[PDB]
Amino acid sequence: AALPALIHILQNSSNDGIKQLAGVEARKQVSKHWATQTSVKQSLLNSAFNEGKDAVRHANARVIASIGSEELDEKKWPELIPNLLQAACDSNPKIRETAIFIILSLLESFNANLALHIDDFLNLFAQTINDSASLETRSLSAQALSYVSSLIEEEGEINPQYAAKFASLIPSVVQVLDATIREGDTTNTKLIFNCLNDFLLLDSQLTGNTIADLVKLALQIAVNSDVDEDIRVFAVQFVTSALVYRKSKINQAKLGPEITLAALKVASEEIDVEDELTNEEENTPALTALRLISNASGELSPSQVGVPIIEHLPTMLSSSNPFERRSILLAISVLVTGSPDYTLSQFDKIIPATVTGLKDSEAVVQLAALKCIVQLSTNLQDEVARYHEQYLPLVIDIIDSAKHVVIYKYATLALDGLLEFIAHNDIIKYLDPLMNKLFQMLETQQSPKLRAAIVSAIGSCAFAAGSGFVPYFKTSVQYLQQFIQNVSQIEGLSEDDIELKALTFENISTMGRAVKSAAFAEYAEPLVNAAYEAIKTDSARLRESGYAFIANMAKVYGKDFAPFLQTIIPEIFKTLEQEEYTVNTGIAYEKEVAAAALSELAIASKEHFLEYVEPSLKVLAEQVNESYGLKETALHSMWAIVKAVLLTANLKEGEYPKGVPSGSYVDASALAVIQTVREVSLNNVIEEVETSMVISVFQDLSEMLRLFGPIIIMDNGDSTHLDQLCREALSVLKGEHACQTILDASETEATLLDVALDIYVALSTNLVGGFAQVFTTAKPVILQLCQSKSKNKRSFAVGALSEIALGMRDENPFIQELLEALIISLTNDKSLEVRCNASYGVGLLIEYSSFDVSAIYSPVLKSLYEILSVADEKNDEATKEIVDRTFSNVCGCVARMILKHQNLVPLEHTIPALLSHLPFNTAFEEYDPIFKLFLKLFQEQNSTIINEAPKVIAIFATVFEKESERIELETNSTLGRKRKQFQSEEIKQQVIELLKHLNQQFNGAVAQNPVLAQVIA
Amino acid sequence: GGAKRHR
Repeated sequence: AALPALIHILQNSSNDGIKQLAGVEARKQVSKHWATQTSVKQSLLNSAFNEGKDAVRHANARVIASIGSEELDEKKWPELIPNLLQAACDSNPKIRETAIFIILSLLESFNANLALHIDDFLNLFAQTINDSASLETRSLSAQALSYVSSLIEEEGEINPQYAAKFASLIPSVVQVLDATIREGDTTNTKLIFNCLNDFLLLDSQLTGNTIADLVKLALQIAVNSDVDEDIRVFAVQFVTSALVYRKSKINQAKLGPEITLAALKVASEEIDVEDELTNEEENTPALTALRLISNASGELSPSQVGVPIIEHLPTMLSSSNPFERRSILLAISVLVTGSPDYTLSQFDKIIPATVTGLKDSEAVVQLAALKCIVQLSTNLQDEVARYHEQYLPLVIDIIDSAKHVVIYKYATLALDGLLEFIAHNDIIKYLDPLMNKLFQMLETQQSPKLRAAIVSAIGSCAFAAGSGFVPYFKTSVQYLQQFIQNVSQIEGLSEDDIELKALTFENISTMGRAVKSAAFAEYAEPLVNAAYEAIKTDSARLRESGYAFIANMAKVYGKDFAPFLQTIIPEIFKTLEQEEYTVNTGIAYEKEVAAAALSELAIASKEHFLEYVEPSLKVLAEQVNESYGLKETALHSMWAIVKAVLLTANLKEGEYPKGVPSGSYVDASALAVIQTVREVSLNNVIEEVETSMVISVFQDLSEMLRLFGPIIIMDNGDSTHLDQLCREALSVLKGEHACQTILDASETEATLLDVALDIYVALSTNLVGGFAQVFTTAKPVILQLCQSKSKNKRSFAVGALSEIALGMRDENPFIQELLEALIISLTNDKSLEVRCNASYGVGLLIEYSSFDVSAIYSPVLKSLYEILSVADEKNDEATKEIVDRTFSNVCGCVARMILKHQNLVPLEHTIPALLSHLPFNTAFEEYDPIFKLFLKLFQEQNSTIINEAPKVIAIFATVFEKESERIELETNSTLGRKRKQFQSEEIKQQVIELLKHLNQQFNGAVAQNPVLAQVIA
Repeated sequence: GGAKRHR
């Protein structure tokens, strides 16, 4: 035992470094080596209160603390805690400061006997926290209180009298914070902030109602530029933590707009423009503020975060202060991730704003515009691309005249994300000049960081262009092979060197998806071997890119790729079983893509995967139980394996028998695989607190029930898993699920509602009339949700009601109750979007009704006509999609009504207004009742339609032109990327037959159309 | 997932 050797060196060494590090090692040894105990005890106490330098003082103290936890377990050294308490109230400030320090060290040991002393500590610290002599004493007291709070809560029932005491000490801890900042004590200002962060986690009885007021205080610190920056970062982090752990308290105070605008002002502060433009921390306040806005947008309603930011968009964007223009753009770009729906609806304001940024004189504003666009494209992919006509020339110019390496990167990075989602027929207009520019750039730039961005942009061209990329395919692969040499040799390659290789593998495989196997056949043998070389390499990033190549190959070659299973599945299983550890992000990414490749292979190599099912579910099941960041993906992949297995049993998507199975329509072998995954799915939603895992689970379950029917959730008349499912789903609707129980909501919470509503919409289509018994518990809640304060909640609910009605059809025994509710919405709701979704349900219910609805035709039609007339006024793509969906839904509803009871409807004014909104621009499913009505009206030789034949042909000209545009895309588009005009082949033929008769009649005006003349013959 | 990348 060299324990005493350590303390003797700690006390008597000539070098303070020695005495210090001796005590550091003495602490470690106390546990292992602790008769003359009392000789060492007294020397330690003496040196603690007398050594000149606090650093050596603290050393002895910490040894004392571990020693004291040892003896209290033997219930020895009874004098320690009483002497320490005596010394804390001694008249010598230095004696008190050292006593409090030792007490904190004791509390840090977490010894159970300290629970016997809650009152002493509360009484003692209530004094010491106000010690006017020593700011260190007050800060140590604040720190000790965090441990005393935990102690009082370990008790089954928290003692009220204690918690009242603690709740009064909180205003004192704020006072210490003021002291530490006035005196410039940054070290203790941090320490106190940690005590405030720890209060967020406490029960409400201990804290009082102080949380909002703490946030209000942290904001006032954070916005004041006189304060040291490092102190302000502390303040912004504290608010950020409050949004995470205590958002309920923030909402009560409506502190969202305060938080947002506070962080918006902090983010408008001067920054290192030169470092911004070339560097490749988040300890400057302006940057921590953006992380605040980010968290705020993800936790609170867009009314709290986004509405303020967008209210301030006009003035900051035109300010003469470049950092304000830069700020509002970056603020938006961090907003889109948490509030993408809200952001998309502000595209009328935001897109012109990013266009303004691209035109700024100051490069820092230009880089903020670009980051904003990148962020827009990542989250709202297609929508941003539509504006390519203005973006592309502005972004290309920035590349040409770029003077800084980071501008070039983000210009290239924005071009990538645009091209990636630009529409097939639009990229063709541009394909040749961009390809020449992209390759011109790839030649010129030599830094791998830039070349990697150009390579991704070039691959994005392939993605958009699909077949249209074949002229460039060979030319491109020739150039790119230079980046994919010596794959196994990773030594001496920089992080970016691997990235330039990894991306080249990934985007060459995206070229194969674009130009399918026939044009890819030239390079399959070398590339597939290279990719397999990457899998065997030792860089997670490089193995990851190999898996990307495999997963894309699976798409291109299908079953032809089965011969490779034997070599690949072994490497995939190895990758997935890796340790994930701080956490190794490179491995996490590598595991995500390997799991994707596994799913893609099973779907592709249909029969051949069967021997791999048990192992793949075994490996994937394991990761669900034990993985850190792969549970959601791993579960999704288990369902992809089921999809592969069911597809191999020639169970066709959508062709299941409706209703509850008294037995099974899947062979016993496949049903075993379903049940295995179904139990794992149910277990990860029941009492699950991560709303990510619930959304993910509910989504997989909803898709798989839609594809393969109720067997996914129940078999052999045993509804045990179906009942558990509804309990959880209904729980989410009531707002009472584990993940909810930690009135405007966050888009994330909205999404949780929708996916639960979608569990019902999927079951109703799967059970039809057998659904009614399940639907009964949810029906009042969903109906209730139709009347919510939230327009978004109303819209989701009314839409789900409509889709439930469609699944139940004429076996709906609640049609009358549903119709009354949706008519109320159709009539009285103030949201056009809600009234539009209601119109769809109303027509469906009327179509399925077998009772008498003559009473409600006149009011419903008057409401419908009004919805049309306000949408006519509004006729900003966000409004245009709602306006256009209203046109389709309203016209669909009238049509369903005329087909149901043609004689209760006056066709004279109705048919004209209907024609006036055809052809549609969206929601072409509502063409189906309109087609059926045009078929009925002509066979009756109904005059109103027969005098209106010319517009009818013009409409079918467009209908048929779009169906052939769409058929072309189906063959040209990249493999794996609702545009249907006809909901069935039968209705298509019936429309065709009518087009012939129209030709027989009316002097053949149908054939006078190139488009229909082609279809008539 | 309707995008080119798999991560």
